[PDB]
Amino acid sequence: AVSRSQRAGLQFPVGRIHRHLKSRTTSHGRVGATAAVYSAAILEYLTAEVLELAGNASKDLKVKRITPRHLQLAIRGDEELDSLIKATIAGGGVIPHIHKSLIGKKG
Amino acid sequence: AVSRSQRAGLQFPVGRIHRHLKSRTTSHGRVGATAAVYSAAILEYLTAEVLELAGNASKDLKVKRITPRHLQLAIRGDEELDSLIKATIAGGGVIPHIHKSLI
Amino acid sequence: PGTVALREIRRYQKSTELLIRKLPFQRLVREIAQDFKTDLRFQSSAVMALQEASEAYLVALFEDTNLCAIHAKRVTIMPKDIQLARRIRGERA
Amino acid sequence: GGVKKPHRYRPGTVALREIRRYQKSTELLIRKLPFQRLVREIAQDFKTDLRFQSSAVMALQEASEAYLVALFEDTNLCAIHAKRVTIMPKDIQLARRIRGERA
Amino acid sequence: VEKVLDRRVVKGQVEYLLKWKGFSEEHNTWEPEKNLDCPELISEFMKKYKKMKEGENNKPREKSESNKRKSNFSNSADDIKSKKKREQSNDIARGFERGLEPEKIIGATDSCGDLMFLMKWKDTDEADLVLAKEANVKCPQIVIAFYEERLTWHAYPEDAENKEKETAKS
Amino acid sequence: VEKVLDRRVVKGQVEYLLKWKGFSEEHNTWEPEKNLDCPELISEFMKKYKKMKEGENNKPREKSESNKRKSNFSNSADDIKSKKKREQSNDIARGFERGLEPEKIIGATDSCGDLMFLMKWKDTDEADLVLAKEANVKCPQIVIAFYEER
Amino acid sequence: KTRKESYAIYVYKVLKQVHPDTGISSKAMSIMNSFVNDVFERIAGEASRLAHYNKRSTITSREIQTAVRLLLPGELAKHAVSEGTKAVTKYTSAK
Amino acid sequence: KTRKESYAIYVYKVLKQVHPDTGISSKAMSIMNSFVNDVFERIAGEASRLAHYNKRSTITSREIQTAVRLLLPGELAKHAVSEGTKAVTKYTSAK
Amino acid sequence: RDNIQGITKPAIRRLARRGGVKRISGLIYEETRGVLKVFLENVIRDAVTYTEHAKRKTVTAMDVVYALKRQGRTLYGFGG
Amino acid sequence: RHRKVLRDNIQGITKPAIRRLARRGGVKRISGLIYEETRGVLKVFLENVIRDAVTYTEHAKRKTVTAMDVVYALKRQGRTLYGFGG
DNA sequence: CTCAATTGGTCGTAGACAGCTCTAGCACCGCTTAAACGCACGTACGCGCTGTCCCCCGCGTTTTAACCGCCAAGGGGATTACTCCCTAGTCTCCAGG
DNA sequence: CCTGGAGACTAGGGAGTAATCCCCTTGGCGGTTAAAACGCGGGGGACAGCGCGTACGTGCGTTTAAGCGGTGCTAGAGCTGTCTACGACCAATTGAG
Repeated sequence: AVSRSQRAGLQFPVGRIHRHLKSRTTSHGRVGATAAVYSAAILEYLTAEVLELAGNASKDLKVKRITPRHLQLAIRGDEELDSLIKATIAGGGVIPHIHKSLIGKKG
Repeated sequence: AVSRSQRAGLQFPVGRIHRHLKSRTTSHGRVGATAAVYSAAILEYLTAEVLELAGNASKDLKVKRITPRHLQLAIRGDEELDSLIKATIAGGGVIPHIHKSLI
Repeated sequence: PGTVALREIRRYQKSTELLIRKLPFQRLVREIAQDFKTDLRFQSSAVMALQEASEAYLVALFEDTNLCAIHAKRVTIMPKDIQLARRIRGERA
Repeated sequence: GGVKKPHRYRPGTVALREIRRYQKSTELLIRKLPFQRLVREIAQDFKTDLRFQSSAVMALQEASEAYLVALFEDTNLCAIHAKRVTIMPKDIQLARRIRGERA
Repeated sequence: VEKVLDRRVVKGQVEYLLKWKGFSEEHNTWEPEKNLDCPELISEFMKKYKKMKEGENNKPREKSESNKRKSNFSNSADDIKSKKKREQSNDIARGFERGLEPEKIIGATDSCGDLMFLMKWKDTDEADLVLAKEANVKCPQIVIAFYEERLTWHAYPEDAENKEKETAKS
Repeated sequence: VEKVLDRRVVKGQVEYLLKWKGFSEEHNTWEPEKNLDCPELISEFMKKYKKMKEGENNKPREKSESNKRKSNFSNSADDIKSKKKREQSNDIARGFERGLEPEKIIGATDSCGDLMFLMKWKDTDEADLVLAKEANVKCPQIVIAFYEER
Repeated sequence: KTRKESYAIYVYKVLKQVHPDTGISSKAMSIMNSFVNDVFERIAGEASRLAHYNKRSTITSREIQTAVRLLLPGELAKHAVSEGTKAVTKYTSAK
Repeated sequence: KTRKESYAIYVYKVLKQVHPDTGISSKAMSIMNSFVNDVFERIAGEASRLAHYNKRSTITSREIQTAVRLLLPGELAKHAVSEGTKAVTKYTSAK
Repeated sequence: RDNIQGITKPAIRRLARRGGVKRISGLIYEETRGVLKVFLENVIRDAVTYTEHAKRKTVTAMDVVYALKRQGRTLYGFGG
Repeated sequence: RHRKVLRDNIQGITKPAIRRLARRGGVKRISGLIYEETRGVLKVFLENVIRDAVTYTEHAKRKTVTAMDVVYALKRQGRTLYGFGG
């Protein structure tokens, strides 16, 4: 059996995005097959980028289980994803800050 | 010509509110008749709340030309109105917050 | 002294523990919810979702107050700086 | 301090009067001819030769007024808690971090 | 159908006294909105009604009377929200016929003008809210002594920050 | 002269304060309007006095309570005297120094305290407060009509 | 419908809504026309978005009261119910 | 049961193809699933708002590329267009 | 005790140490509640409205994600 | 006849204008490095609108920025200028 | 399992971008009268030194009430079917942007 | 002048709130050893104030451009009405979530 996912070479569905784009489109939109492949590819790339950035810090602590703390460091650590995603990761905290004003007798 | 303005007394035209609501159908949708009537009342009240302040701010000059600087006294002068309007006012001029440490 | 409070920062920055209560924290929300409309109901996931956001909001509010003391050559926070920092975002007082 | 006196004024009169002088007149402090030369330098980066109308500059001049004063007010309010009266160039990066901007 | 002047709300229905062409003032009857054809007369009638409400320059009043002021002909129509509560109208208007002393002054819900002033009573815990102006004429001392410490209002948040900064600058 | 701080209207005359440099607020005297010569220090103050008054609405701050100020002063030249305070009110024409008839009652607040009985005089841009006991004895018809406004 | 300058006759007709001792200029009408248009667009966008999360489609009279309560704070939300109920009670053949 | 379609195993299907020796839990999946749903609604709204003022009703290929350039800056949207052009080039070529 | 005494003194000190606060004043324990009340009231007033808009009587976790989106503090949790 | 080739426009910036614009907010005195520090943020603030106006003009199949793309570019940053369309 | 994705009917009425009318793009270099910006030498208040009020770190003692396991009444979640009286489609009158 | 709901109509397909699946929330009692409140020694914060550096405030000198629009080349919107090709909604294969 053939489908639209195996023709373009993408793991994201084509019908789901086409059905979801018809709700936000005003009146009766004509969302064909040329408007979903370009939309799902960006979402797949954005989803894979966070996973690839989080996988680089999971092998340093010697742990095979995926922890939610590694996803927050992959977003707040980079200067490109921190300015875009203005939300906060639930159950991750912040990045450790190092300063010279955390001792006795001032600095 | 009854339409919807003959059954509801309002300042803003009722027939001019549902003209833009028919485009946002969102798949199988439907536009109600009382929705536009309820939406126009809030807009009329918000417009009158500023039109009354614009007339009350001028009572000593009696100028026949409304200056853009006098219209900023209703938004920047009310804390409940400055926080609701998140947009920036087109024009200069602020509030002269004179502090005791500056003099 | 500064050796005891030095490791406490790293002990909290490496583990995301549940520092917010569950039973006494729900009563504070219920006392305000009962004043608006009576005969209400709540779940168990809503409290956790609110606590997960409050744990980040507290740190976000404390960072803005702690950053206003490095330039002024200070190490102790002050309640007067919170009101001045809240005016820039839009919450004010 | 007078106008026909050989000695000059004291540092604390003209600087205080300039704040009140701009609270009764509505003028545009941003220029038009020197300000238009900086937009074309950035608009001709890695794109083709484009044009502009007589409304984009007027809109940018009004948009920059609501931003420059808003950015200066935060620095002026933050400079009081530092036991000082003059603003510092390093305070802009600290004030932009509270609003959400990177530094 | 000429020029509307009278306007009142009867049971949630805003009436419109349409002036008949070629008739006197005694033949004007209330014509409900059910069969009309005037989309411009409704918009042109409210253009002059708002000008009369703002024409009072600080409430003008002379010494020869003949200067009666009023907010509306039906007192904010029928769906009122200030003074009393639970909408509707004045269901309970008893309390001044006994003449007692108030217990204490507590707080209530804040609003943007005309707050719900709750008046307590001795022995029983009956809650009564006044709204009529006739109760402040027979006994004006009770209305004056009632307003003492109802809503706690300190000062503006912007003015308090200026005085607190002078104690740490020097 | 830097700016105008004190401004009172006494005996139908508007006098401005001369802010002298190198001194304070106690070293400033008074001068008539016909003796001054500064047209640039009039419009700038008139445009600010209205802005400072239009923004002081919606239950403002409190003041010194339990004080009658006037209420039967004395005799033998009750004018001249010394100086009250350093604000815009205090030493102002409250009707006792001019002898005018009241016009109407304005002002309607709802804060922690009594009602604001702002009595406005005839041909006067300013107003002051009056007592609640002597208002229903002289002209009680105005106090009744004031409550039946809304 | 979808035009940019859909309002032109109703904008110039506003002249008696203010004080008779003053008149509107040419630079004060564009600031007032866009103010109501922005609020109308925001209301139209919120009405078409708050119905999908609650499983709805028909925008009746109950879907408009939520947008006013969510946008305006609680200190001024009760002042609009009296104005909104007058437009509903006046409309006959709808109760 | 007509519930909403959520992206649960869609991320796992791609994670198992690249790193088969990795295991995810039931708590870190909902955090990644909600992010895509929150980032897609903004793109959908930006694409829908660009057709009401331009007198359009058909979504072409430029509406999707404009949102990436508007949201993502020039430091990250340079490779996205190059990666997306290959999917369109391989689709119109052959089966 | 009362419901207003939920937040203790060490609870705020254990949370302020995550950002980088060295010394904590004594007035913070009494000033944080005044801000927390206003921060929670904005969500309380929205939860009841979201519950009444759907003709329901129970506040679920799905409406909190939609209510926090308009307040500016978006959090990824149960949907949204 | 199109556009003039202007180069080195960072030297022609008005100096007293930056000092006059700060007097409206309430700034008493200023430093000497403010004129060099403000330009380093002005370009970054203007690039977020310049890069968006060109995209908005190209999306509408046009080449000249009219009086409508500026509103769409300013609405993304939370500005929304008044007096230009709706 | 269920009820989503899919291929490829078929002439519906969307869209690409030529040509035309007659706006206001922005070159060259006209005039009026106060701004740009060099670097004098007055006297503001930088942020170092170190005076001295009554703050609050570290981690004792042992109250008050964190939050653990596991009772079992009957709240009201989130749907699925019935059949009320909502207001689209789209003809062609004589209003209005 | 322009160019779209208005009104009559009677199709399409949703709100109201009945029925009833199969396990949450909240009042309640009993009781581990978490981290609760109060206020002890003596670390080194904040605030008040003396002394006098660095490099700003405030006019004049000398420009060579600032502002309004002065005049007129040949690019620039939007409107019009041809031809063109994406993918509405339809039925129903055979496999993902």
